[PDB]
Amino acid sequence: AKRTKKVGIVGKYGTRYGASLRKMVKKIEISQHAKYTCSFCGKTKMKRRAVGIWHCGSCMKTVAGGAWTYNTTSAVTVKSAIRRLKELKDQ
Amino acid sequence: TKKSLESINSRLQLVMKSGKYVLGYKQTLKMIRQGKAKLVILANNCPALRKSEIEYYAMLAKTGVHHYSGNNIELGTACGKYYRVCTLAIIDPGDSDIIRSMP
Amino acid sequence: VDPFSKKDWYDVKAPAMFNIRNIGKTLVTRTQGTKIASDGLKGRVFEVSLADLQNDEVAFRKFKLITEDVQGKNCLTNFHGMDLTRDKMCSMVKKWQTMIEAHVDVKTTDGYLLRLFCVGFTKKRNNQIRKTSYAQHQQVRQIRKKMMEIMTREVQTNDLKEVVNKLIPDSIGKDIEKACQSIYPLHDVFVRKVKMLKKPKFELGKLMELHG
Amino acid sequence: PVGTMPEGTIVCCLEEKPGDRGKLARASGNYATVISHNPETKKTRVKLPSGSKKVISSANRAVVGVVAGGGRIDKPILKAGRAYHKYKAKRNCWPRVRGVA
Amino acid sequence: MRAKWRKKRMRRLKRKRRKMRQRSK
Amino acid sequence: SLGPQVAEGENVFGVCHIFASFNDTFVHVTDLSGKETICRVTGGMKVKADRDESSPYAAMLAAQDVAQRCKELGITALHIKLRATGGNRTKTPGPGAQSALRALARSGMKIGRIEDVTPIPSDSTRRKGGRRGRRL
Amino acid sequence: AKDLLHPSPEEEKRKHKKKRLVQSPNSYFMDVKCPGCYKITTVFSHAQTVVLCVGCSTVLCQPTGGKARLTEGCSFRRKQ
Amino acid sequence: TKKRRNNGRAKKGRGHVQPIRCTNCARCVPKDKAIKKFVIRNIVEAAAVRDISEASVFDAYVLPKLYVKLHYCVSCAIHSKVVRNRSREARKDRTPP
RNA sequence: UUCGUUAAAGA
RNA sequence: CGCCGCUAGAGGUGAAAUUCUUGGACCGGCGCAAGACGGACCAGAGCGAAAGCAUUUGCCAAGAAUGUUUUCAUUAAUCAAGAACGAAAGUCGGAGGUUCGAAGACGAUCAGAUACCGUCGUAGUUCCGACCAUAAACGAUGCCGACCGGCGAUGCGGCGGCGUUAUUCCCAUGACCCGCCGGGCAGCUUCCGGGAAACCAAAGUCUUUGGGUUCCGGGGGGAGUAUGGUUGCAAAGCUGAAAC
Ligand SMILES: [Mg+2]
Ligand SMILES: [Mg+2]
Ligand SMILES: [Mg+2]
Ligand SMILES: [Mg+2]
Ligand SMILES: [Mg+2]
Ligand SMILES: [Mg+2]
Ligand SMILES: [Mg+2]
Ligand SMILES: [Mg+2]
Ligand SMILES: [Mg+2]
Ligand SMILES: [Mg+2]
Ligand SMILES: [Mg+2]
Ligand SMILES: [Mg+2]
Ligand SMILES: [Mg+2]
Ligand SMILES: [Mg+2]
Ligand SMILES: [Mg+2]
Ligand SMILES: [Mg+2]
Ligand SMILES: [Mg+2]
Ligand SMILES: [Mg+2]
Ligand SMILES: [Mg+2]
Ligand SMILES: [Mg+2]
Ligand SMILES: [Zn+2]
Ligand SMILES: [Zn+2]
Repeated sequence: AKRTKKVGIVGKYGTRYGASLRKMVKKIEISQHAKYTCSFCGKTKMKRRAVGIWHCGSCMKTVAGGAWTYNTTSAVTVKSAIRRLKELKDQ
Repeated sequence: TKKSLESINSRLQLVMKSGKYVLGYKQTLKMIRQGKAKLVILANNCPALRKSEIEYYAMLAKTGVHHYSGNNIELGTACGKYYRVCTLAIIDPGDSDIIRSMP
Repeated sequence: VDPFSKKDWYDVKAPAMFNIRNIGKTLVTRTQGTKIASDGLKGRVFEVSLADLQNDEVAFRKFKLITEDVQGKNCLTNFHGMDLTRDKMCSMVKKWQTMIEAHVDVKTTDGYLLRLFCVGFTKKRNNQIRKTSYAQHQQVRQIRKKMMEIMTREVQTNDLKEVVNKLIPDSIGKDIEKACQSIYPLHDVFVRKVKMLKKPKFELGKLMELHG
Repeated sequence: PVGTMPEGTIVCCLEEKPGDRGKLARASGNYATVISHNPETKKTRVKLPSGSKKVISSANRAVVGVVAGGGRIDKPILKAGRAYHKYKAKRNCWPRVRGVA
Repeated sequence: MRAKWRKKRMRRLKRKRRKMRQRSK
Repeated sequence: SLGPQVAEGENVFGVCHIFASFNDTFVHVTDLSGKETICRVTGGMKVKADRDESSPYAAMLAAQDVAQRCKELGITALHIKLRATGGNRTKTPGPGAQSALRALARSGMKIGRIEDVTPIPSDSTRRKGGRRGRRL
Repeated sequence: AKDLLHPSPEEEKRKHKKKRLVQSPNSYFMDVKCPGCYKITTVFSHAQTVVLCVGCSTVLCQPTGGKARLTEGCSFRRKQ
Repeated sequence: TKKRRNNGRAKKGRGHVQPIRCTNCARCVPKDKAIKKFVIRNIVEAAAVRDISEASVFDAYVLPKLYVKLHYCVSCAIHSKVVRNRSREARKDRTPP
């Protein structure tokens, strides 16, 4: 049964600190509490460790990710540029 | 290359319903030791120790090796079952020619 | 004051075997103070047209030169690029044709790397009634591949002497015209620009080898 | 070292002087842009996270990539409690009283 | 007078009346 | 002094830039390198009227002054480059150049070939006028 | 007043496949005679796939949109 | 009523045409609607071509042509006399010689 | 380059 | 912006001034940095459901059309509710900020400008994530199916033609020419018929009125307003009457 229609996970905060601030904290709390697909063991056990650190459940292979998601879009752009400069004309 | 990938998926679809196959590392080990397996299929992101061990067993037993450019989730999708799989061995292809085309 | 009473005159010596080694005369401020007279002369360039370098060839296909150094009141220049005139470039662009572009970077035999272009226009065949004369764009992609392909295996195996001796009769454009007719009858394929962007070293011994 | 990498190489934790083990661009989610190499007079321009273009030597080192933990200032602190715990973790930089008051 | 600016002035009057309702419900 | 060349018969060249705008006219004699400016007289340097500094009369006066300074400094022939405000404005040349070419050819100054090196943009960067643009 | 019941054969050939009366197809079956040893192969005119002879293992019909082009000029017949 | 069947421009297949700036008033007009002509002028007026040819260096070997894509809008082109008005049976005509 | 207004009716 | 050269003015307008300059403005030559932009080629041409889409190359999936002696076998057309996109402007975060530029400040013309003209410039215009769902979103013209004139062209496939032109020479496509087929954007004429006419091969097959289906109008204002319901951060969007 759907109980909250707008606040979602932010209903633990209740009536305080503004609709816009709660709306902007909603997406990133979903991002920090969502389980991500592990790229190594193929499971969905990426549990959030401390900030910047992501930790898969099985196979214990700790990865250094973003502060709120698993891959920052800027970080993916940096990785694409680094591999492009890698295979660009052999350094 | 997409013709080759769709060919590999179609051959796996044929082996799924017509051929005889085993699933998983501990079940492919018995086949690669008994020599019943002819072709083995590795995932992209299987761990490198298990990958090197299966490659070493296959080049001892004269068994074709095929790497699968894809996560084990879509390798399980390609073999048509809802779980995931990292290692396959086609011990008897029914109507396919994976053991004929690639080696 | 009268600074032109103080200003000095040099004359420009072109590199070898165009036809001659004369371009013109330039003004030098003086060798007064800390600023030596050979300082700005190394940076001075030239944009010279033809009918004075190629022994009565076409008036377009201009050449870009740069003064390498000066040696005994004779400022010596060297190749830096090559352009075409504005009236020729804006001319032969008909409203009912297909304009095909090409551009490619290539390294020479020595440490020079040049970026050379290519322009192509379609041709109404003799006794043609249809006024459009377009292409199916796959011939356009194929001829972009072909014109990018030809210039690489000319200029990759040949340094500045051979590529300027190939740009003297436009052997590259005639070779594209030769290898072009099986795809489409394209009309007046030129290069339209080739400019330098990398330079290895001064190398006055290589400059003397450029002379002879 | 920055003399090996080409231009546009996005690095972090680079050195001011060669051999002081990482000084510039060390906070979370920051990087530097390597441009304008020089064969003679061994220098290299780097665009810092502040936007300053610093000329450094060509022998100092830098780990290739960006610092993990990016986006840390995306979430509002949203209450005084998390700010108190953050500053209790860092240092007593928080007797922030208004100078007019 | 244009129908455009007639609609826009009735729109501004609508905004003023909505603010008046929110001021004194 | 006499200049660079004694016993004439060989032309000493100069690049003459003509920047013909709809409010002023620039005639600018330079050497072949492009750095050493020989002479430069505008329309406002010859006509007091700011409304008439773009006139062909102003072009004739400025070009006669430039040709006199070039004959004093001792250069014979001129290659001519022509341009206007071509960045985003009208690419057509102004009214001054059509008479400035005449006033260079009249008082000496043997002309070589003339090229229209006008700054042509590639792909029409943002125009000053606006949506509906200039209105009277 | 056009004779629709008895039209001209040239007009019925120049009309479209299905627009005309009998709606006969414009395809046929041709008898490719490969010069290898003996084999004559019946093949559809608008052959969508490659055609491999069982004796010489060569491609007789290249796949082409429209109708299939051939190899070096083997003969054919019309069986209608 | 309909004054034109073409509604001014030539957009009949597509639905959006790029606005290209006018020359005089610099108003953005779609390029199938604006008056787009092509002027090939001589770089010297013929009243001074003969003077430059007599006072030139080369012996009549160079004659450059100035090419301009003249691009008016239909609000200033009528004032600039190019696209003057015609009658109801005269709007259907084509290019004059 | 700019130049404002003239109602009700009266065929 | 940094070097080099020359010199008194250089933008700007119908006209001048506000602006920058002997501290070197503007102009030329070289180099650097920034972001926006893809002309000419560009057409009563193409694609896409529309809005829209134009530098090269690679990758990813998608689709019309065509040729189908291919396959399934009525699986179909339109659609209350509901749902996906949806120009530009506008709103919420993040990076920068070239040009233009709402508001704003001035310099002018007029009796009066706070406007049209000029100078500077904020939000925005750019990109990545979210919202809004509006336009002269136009062909002011619902979709599907058939019929009723001709002509000349164009784009895409298919077919035929000891014609011409390119390779080295049969050989296969390339380029042009002639004709046909299908569907597509279009054009000229017509007493085919309609309509009040403009005009329309559809706006025809309608008093000789009926192929199927959806949405909407009932004199002009009030008024797309008030009041309710609902969506939205808000601007506002959807539904939307009465008195007179
Ligand atoms: Mg912030
Ligand atoms: Mg504070
Ligand atoms: Mg306080
Ligand atoms: Mg107190
Ligand atoms: Mg209005
Ligand atoms: Mg109160
Ligand atoms: Mg009217
Ligand atoms: Mg539209
Ligand atoms: Mg009256
Ligand atoms: Mg400059
Ligand atoms: Mg928008
Ligand atoms: Mg705010
Ligand atoms: Mg913003
Ligand atoms: Mg105002
Ligand atoms: Mg303004
Ligand atoms: Mg401005
Ligand atoms: Mg509407
Ligand atoms: Mg509808
Ligand atoms: Mg065709
Ligand atoms: Mg082909
Ligand atoms: Zn894991
Ligand atoms: Zn205009």
